[PDB]
Amino acid sequence: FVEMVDNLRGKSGQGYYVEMTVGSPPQTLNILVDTGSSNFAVGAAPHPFLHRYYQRQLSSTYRDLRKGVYVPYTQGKWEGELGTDLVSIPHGPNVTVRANIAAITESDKFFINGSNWEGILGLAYAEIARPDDSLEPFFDSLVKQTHVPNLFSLQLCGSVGGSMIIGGIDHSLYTGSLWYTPIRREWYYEVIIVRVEINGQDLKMDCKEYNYDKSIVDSGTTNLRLPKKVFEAAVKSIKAASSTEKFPDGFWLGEQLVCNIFPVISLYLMGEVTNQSFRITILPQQYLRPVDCYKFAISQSSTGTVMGAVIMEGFYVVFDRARKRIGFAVSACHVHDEFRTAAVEGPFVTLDMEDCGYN
Ligand SMILES: Cc1noc(C)c1[C@@H]1C[C@@](C)(c2cc(-c3cncnc3)c(F)cc2F)N=C(N)S1
Repeated sequence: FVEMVDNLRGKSGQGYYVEMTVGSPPQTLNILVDTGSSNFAVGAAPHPFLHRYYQRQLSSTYRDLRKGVYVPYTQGKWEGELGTDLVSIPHGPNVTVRANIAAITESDKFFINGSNWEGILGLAYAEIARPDDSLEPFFDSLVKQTHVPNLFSLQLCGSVGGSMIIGGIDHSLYTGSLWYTPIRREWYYEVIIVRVEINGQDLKMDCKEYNYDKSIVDSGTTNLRLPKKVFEAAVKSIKAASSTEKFPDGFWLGEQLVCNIFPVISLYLMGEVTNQSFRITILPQQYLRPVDCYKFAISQSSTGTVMGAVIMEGFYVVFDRARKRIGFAVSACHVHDEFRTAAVEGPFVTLDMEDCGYN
């Protein structure tokens, strides 16, 4: 998997993209790697922000599905025309598959002005695919049509770079051992957090709060998002541990910027074995992001916990779809200092972990 190493590029806060080819002859596009969605959607019209776009008229292998798709998000929206075409990943496996492609024809607050990507690769499951679950996601098409193993792994390094290893794991990308947490349900990459520690101090909350209404691993989100009740308890603990310096209330709410004092954040995840868990620890270097101007990258959420780039940049993350599990290991590229480092530690004894999941 040497040729797949360093195949990700991007800019801080703008996500991580991979080079892909679409159609025949192949059209080169930069595509956002997103484990928090399930559609392969690409710009297909000359939007001013786009360096390039999918030109269906130039592709002999393009097939029209004669169906539209409208996708509104919490913020922003895109509308596309559905079809299929031959797709390949130059710095991935040496294969070409026929995959569903949403040709984006209209959008608002979707593409980022100044970004170098013009499409999105939804790596999650068909359950959250749009318009419905009958539209096969790219990775499902990839596994069905080739002998590529049903697994991919991500090393996101905090302009920015990283690696997407398709069909396997590269052991040079991590130190120590991988620790696996079960995928609760195949829609998002849903996991269960069982305990949260701020500087080794437990929040003492009902663990069901940590996963209300869900907890997901999402490469297409910058922040570590937490449920409001968990967020206000977490922020209060972070306020106390950094009592040396005083910061405005707007800073903690992500309404303003700030220009050893900050605590580590540990998330205990459900293990592979009954009553067994493991913990992942992130540093201030992960949740205090440069914009020296810094933005507090922990925010309140209405859709549950989102383990975004804040979490993922500290670790090598294995999306083991074949075994319905997600592996975490200390990243060989994560940003740290001489006193503290990101950690993956286990095993720990945690009881009533099934009560933490919301139904
Ligand atoms: C769900 C959801 N609900 O409200 C919003 C906003 C979303 C996002 C949808 C999506 C598709 C998305 C992400 C980014 C991005 C931004 N910054 C760094 N990386 C990716 C973007 F620019 C545009 C996007 F459409 N990917 C996600 N995981 S979250």
